[PDB]
Amino acid sequence: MGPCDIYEAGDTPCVAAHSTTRALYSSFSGALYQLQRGSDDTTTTISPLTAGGIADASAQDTFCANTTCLITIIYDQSGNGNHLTQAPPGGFDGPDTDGYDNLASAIGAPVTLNGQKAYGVFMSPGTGYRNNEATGTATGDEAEGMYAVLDGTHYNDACCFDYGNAETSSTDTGAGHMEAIYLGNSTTWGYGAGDGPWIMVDMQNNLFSGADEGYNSGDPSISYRFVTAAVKGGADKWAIRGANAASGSLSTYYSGARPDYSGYNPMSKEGAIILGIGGDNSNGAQGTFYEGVMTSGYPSDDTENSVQENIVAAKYVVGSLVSGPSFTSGEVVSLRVTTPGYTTRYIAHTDTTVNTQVVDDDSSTTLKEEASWTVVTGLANSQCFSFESVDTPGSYIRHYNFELLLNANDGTKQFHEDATFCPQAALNGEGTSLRSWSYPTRYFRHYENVLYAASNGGVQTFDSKTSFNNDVSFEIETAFA
Ligand SMILES: *[C@@H]1O[C@H](CO)[C@@H](O[C@@H]2O[C@H](CO)[C@@H](O)[C@H](O)[C@H]2NC(C)=O)[C@H](O)[C@H]1NC(C)=O
Ligand SMILES: O=[N+]([O-])c1ccc(O[C@@H]2O[C@@H](CO)[C@H](O)[C@H]2O)cc1
Ligand SMILES: O=[N+]([O-])c1ccc(O[C@@H]2O[C@@H](CO)[C@H](O)[C@H]2O)cc1
Ligand SMILES: O=[N+]([O-])c1ccc(O[C@@H]2O[C@@H](CO)[C@H](O)[C@H]2O)cc1
Ligand SMILES: *[C@@H]1O[C@H](CO)[C@@H](O)[C@H](O)[C@H]1NC(C)=O
Repeated sequence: MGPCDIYEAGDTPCVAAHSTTRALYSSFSGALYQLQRGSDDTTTTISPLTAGGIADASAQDTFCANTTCLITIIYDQSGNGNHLTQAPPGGFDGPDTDGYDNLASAIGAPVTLNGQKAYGVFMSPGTGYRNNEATGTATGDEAEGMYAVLDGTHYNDACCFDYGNAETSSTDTGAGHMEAIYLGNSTTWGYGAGDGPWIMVDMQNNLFSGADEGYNSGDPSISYRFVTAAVKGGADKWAIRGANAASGSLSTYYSGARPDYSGYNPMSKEGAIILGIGGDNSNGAQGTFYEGVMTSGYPSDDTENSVQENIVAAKYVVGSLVSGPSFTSGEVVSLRVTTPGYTTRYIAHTDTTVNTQVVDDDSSTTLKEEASWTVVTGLANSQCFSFESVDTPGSYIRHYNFELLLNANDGTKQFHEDATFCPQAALNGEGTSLRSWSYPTRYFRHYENVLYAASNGGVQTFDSKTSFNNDVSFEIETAFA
């Protein structure tokens, strides 16, 4: 029995079932998600390897070889047609074409499920998915449940990393017009104990950590790499439950009446589905989604408990973010350009500007140090790396407005995330490509001999698809200094 079989047995069946990692019904053998690759802009689907099984990650790796991939569609396994696609503009514009939100990388969230590789949905600020034409989802004050398995360590405080029920117009239509899982450390509305992040419920114009606006002591900080968030709502009742998705049981952090503020009882749900964004298209949040569902009816605690036991049995474990030659902490390197016409250039810097320059044995010692990089444990991810200046110790290559700058580590989460890069076997086969940990659609990329965190196509000039594979491939050489 998969999660949706368990919900059905509790007479609260799934009406939307979304996962890039696995089938959520024991008999589902259809497509889990759609990929689009940058090389030819064509698509393919990824299905489970067996009915009721795990995503064919090998088929993704094959399709995405020597290029970049985006997850274009997360299919609804339930048969209701509630597929998640690129989220449209609403109250807020996204940063993509026509104010759409960005699609996620296919490769930002590698995992294993019982030892088998799969890929989650790693969502950087400005990423979002939606279905405003959803069928079967609860509306008005009708009962529903939902859950998601999320990365409890990938979050921020911006509005809003949500999964669940939202407005069909992509605008704020008032209190009670949403009911979605939220994960992050926003303290604009609700928050819990400790420093966050918190699972809360987005009910529109409020993230609730419980019955009260603001602080609720019973909502703990999440301390799990894989978190099961289970949320449910019915007629003047709702709940927040949380578990380590890798071990043990759901605990209940809120259960009872709707918050006693105008507009939350009865609810006015609209039945649209969102992922990674707020109901009005607020698109500042980040997070990672692995699997989740929405149901018809208010699930029992027992049904949710059987779902959690199923999740634990799936055995989520962190996967490898790194491929290709890679690095050791304390190694000093120079990174040589491989693009035809520029192959004598190395990644260097002039003060804060990271650039490419011709560097050779006759260059000034000043330039040799500027073309030399101390590789250290990733500031935001210990599998990945950060690139420390030899001439300016304590300063690292970071992205800022998607340009690579050499800036001093200020100890902030923002800097750490901006300064962390995951080596990948070079897209042209010549050395390494350095993928942004925080924006895995983007890579170290030279454009007019300046370094950017560029995507393979996009809204910035330096996201040009011309020479992309070459422009993101660098040979790892002995440091000049
Ligand atoms: C969410 O958690 C982050 C990470 O701890 C908090 O980050 C701090 O932001 C302040 C300014 O608001 C900086 O001066 C600190 O250096 C930050 N700390 C780190 C470690 O980056 C953030 O404040 C939290 N957000 C809210 C709303 O509480
Ligand atoms: O007035 N504002 O500054 C403002 C901006 C965004 C905003 O977002 C709404 O409130 C969030 C919390 O419920 C929901 O996800 C979103 O639709 C709610 C209020
Ligand atoms: O132009 N701005 O007002 C502006 C706002 C935010 C901003 O964020 C920076 O740009 C992001 C992308 O490189 C990094 O994650 C962050 O440090 C960079 C620039
Ligand atoms: O308008 N231009 O002057 C101009 C010239 C070259 C050019 O190519 C880019 O710059 C080259 C070197 O960084 C990269 O290989 C390529 O993406 C991009 C723009
Ligand atoms: C594709 O990338 C792999 C890994 O770097 C490499 O071995 C292979 O040579 C590349 N092929 C092409 C056509 O670039």
